[PDB]
Amino acid sequence: DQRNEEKAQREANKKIEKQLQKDKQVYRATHRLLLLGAGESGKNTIVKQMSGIFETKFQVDKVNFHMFDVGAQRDERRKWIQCFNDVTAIIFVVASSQTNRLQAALKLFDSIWNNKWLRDTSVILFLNKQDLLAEKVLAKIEDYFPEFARYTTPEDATPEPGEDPRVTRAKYFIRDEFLRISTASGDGRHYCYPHFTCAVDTENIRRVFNDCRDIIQRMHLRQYELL
Amino acid sequence: TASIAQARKLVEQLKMEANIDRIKVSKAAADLMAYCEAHAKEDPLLTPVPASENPFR
Amino acid sequence: ELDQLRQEAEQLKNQIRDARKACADATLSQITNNIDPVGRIQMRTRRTLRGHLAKIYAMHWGTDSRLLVSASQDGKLIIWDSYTTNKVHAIPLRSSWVMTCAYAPSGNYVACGGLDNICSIYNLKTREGNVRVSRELAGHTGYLSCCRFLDDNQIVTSSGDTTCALWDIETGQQTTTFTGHTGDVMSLSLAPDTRLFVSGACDASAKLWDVREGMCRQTFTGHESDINAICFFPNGNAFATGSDDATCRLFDLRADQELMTYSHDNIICGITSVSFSKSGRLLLAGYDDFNCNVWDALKADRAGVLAGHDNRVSCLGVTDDGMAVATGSWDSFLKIWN
Amino acid sequence: QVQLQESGGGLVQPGGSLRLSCAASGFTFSNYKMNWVRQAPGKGLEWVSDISQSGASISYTGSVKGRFTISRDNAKNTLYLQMNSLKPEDTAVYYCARCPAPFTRDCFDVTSTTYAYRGQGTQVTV
Amino acid sequence: DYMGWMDF
Amino acid sequence: VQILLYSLIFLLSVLGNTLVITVLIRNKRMRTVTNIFLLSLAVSDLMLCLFCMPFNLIPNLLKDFIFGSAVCKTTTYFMGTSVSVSTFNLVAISLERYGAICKPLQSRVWQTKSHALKVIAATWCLSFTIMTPYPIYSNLVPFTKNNNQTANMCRFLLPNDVMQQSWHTFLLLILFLIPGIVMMVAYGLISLELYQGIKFEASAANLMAKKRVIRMLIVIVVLFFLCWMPIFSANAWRAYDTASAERRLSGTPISFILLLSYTSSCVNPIIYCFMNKRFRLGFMATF
Repeated sequence: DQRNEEKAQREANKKIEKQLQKDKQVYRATHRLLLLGAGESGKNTIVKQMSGIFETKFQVDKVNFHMFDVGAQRDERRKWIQCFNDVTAIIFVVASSQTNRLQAALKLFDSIWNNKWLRDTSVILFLNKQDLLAEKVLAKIEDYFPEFARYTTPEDATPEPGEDPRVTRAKYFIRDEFLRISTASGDGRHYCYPHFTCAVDTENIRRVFNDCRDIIQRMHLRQYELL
Repeated sequence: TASIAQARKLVEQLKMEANIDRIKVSKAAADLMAYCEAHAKEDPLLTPVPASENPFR
Repeated sequence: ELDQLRQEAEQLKNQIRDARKACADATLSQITNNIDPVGRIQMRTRRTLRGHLAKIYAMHWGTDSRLLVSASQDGKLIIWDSYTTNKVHAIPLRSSWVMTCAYAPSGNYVACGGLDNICSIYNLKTREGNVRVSRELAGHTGYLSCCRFLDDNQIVTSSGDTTCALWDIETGQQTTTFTGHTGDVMSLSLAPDTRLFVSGACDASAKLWDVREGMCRQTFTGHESDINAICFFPNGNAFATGSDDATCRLFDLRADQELMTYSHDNIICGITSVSFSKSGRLLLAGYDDFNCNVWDALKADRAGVLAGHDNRVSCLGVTDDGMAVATGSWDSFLKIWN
Repeated sequence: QVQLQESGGGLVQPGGSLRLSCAASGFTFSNYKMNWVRQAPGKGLEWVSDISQSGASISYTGSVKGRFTISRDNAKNTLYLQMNSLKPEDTAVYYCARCPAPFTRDCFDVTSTTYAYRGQGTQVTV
Repeated sequence: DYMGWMDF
Repeated sequence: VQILLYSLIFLLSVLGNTLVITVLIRNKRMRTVTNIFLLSLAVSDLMLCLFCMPFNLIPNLLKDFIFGSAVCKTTTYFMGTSVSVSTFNLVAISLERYGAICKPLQSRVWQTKSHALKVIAATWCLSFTIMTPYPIYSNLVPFTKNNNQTANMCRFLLPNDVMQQSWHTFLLLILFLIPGIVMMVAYGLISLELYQGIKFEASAANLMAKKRVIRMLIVIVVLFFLCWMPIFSANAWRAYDTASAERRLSGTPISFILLLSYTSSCVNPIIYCFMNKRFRLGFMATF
């Protein structure tokens, strides 16, 4: 007399599948974003404009995002960075300037960008505290970056009012340092989106949202490719 | 020198893991082979059972 | 003064290497060259356990060899029935980022754990049928990579802060620590008699601990990269380790030596999962090439290949009687081999 | 086991030219990228140089471009750093670190906490 | 007297 | 020559679409909204290129084909609902690509396979309730020639003239003018978004993929027009004034005007699926 037991089991499967359908419908409307910040780089000041893990939720354009402020973990990240290979974007905060912080952040970027499992997860680069650059250059980086002597700002420069061309040159120099890695390493499966964020500007959220668009759309355009 | 408070420890640990009667490879390998040869008569993944008792069909 | 300690450690390493070499009398291949091998051992997929959204990180066969548990990265602990392919429960995890699950041997509890540095334990046997959390063991400062049940009141956990722990579940406090590893510890495996255990870390090393003391009995080295998964030989006087060097290695607890090494030129990926059969003759490895292998543990020959997965296969499991081989992968698809 | 030993450090006048050798035994040298890092007294660990499996992908920090040089040999499994035209900035202990995986392009081996496959280092001063 | 083209 | 190509357009579409349909029903990976539509398209395509075929040709050539009342009605009904459902399948594919590439975030809240099967079911229901008049579809028993006087001509009559004119206006407007305009606006919005994207930077492989998708899109739209407009123009011709049209498109010209509408069945599973990245994914399974 086991048939009624299998009937009870089938009912308990039916209810669980009816729950799993709603969960699958609330999981595809949710996009996950891994927020990585460096030592002197402002991860929390990217948080403000918007345990071993912290959770921030976003409602924007009637869309739900998740940002994972990975906090009190171990410093060696080659084993828990493989968890975040399914997130939409890696929000990668960097400083702009006492040890060699810029080279450390650049080597972390070169490491993450070249991982075997993160070769599909796109990055959204941020270069925080440009006001720090504006108050430190107008008031040295050649010792840590000699090419800064023989570098000139591209024609594509977008200098906001009030910034000295030297600070803008340093800004776009760091940007080009990151973009050389961005172009040379990968093979056309992910894209880095530099964004000269400031100390405080809420527009960052939009700069996330729209960029997530580009991360999604091009993925959709992977099916329709030939040869 | 401040980290020495751990280094010394390691040394003792080594000698603490040094004084064990490590048996010879021949006897241990013979024991493992005897186990793998004696328990082979009920390994459904080495010599598969007839498809009747298999509960996955 | 520190140089004195360095030279003492060097002399002790030299003498333990000399002892290990003196214990080396022959090669396991030299002893087993006259064995009668078994040839290729094909396996076939039986089931497919769909219902996960994100990637599956862990799975633990039940003592009844019928139930399964699975933790996925969507926040779901799904308790499967490997026979009729029915989900029994779908525990919603408070934190979606979990890397390990564990099914208690008495079937009364299920433990999960992950980047939250907290081991959660849910009570299967409840009065309402909606299984809620029972105990949240907190205190670790690194992520939890492996965890195993001794009984319903003692759980051994492996954390990312380099220290293993033995917890008493009913009071929540950690009764025993296990320090000695430099890197963090990936995988645990309790001894078949649950009096010892062994833990591999990201130092190409494993450590044999005695739970009844909290003390590092032995330390085995011989790999070249991080050690991912660990599994005892069913007897209890040996075990096996897969590492990030694309080479399995079978260690022995009494000889205190690397005893055997399984590798192949065409393999370059990690070894994310290792387990044994019921007799211990087959060694079931799960690589990153999106396919598993089965090795003849005595002759190091590739006994066969098990394909059927497209994404990464990140966990393996063999029943407590050896009638099925379930795999959990990164494409939300458990499967069963037979 | 893995063993990363060094030799060649000490004390040299401003403007010297040292050569720190690093012997790497225990593992296969033809499969792992190899890094050179430095440690200053009042500063944390810093990265200095890199070299690939075949030595083609050389790299440097901005303070050593052209000054230092990395090299390696497979018949002897050895990693040299030939340091030319030194300066008082070079006072540091140099460690010979190893990439944590075979056949990989990326590495995480500048960890302040004890990295597994990192040598004991050799101190150079100016 | 065949003038039909049936249909498509 | 003539008959040779009339047979080759059958062969080079039946074999292709059978290969595609078996490759896509065997693989359990292809179960997704972005290939269930193409599967339904392949089904309708094989039905088309099996029904409206030498079943049409041998009549149009030798003036005789022995069917009955209840054998010509169902033949014309199936070979008409195949056309209607292929048109609507192309419209559905375009309306989902619009949501995929232009509304990429709020798409996957409703890009479920539930919605795919709902749209396909509603599509085939609307096809079988818009192409309904099989009972008016008929067979005109009067003769066509001298030898073997007992001939048969099939055609759709819809007795009164005003009714047939209004109904062919309805068919032309809601099977080649609303599908036409809607698919054109959808693929035009897609092309406009992708072209703005290409011209912002103006990852070379991304731009190459975008340009190739745009070329495939305009080819698809222009072949939609080029392989459906002739027969619908001829249908409106027969609607407004059957005289001076049957004098022109009697036996031979309508053969070519119908020939230019089965090469659409020949093209659809040779441009949509046979020329993307999926055929290797399928041949790695069938081998």
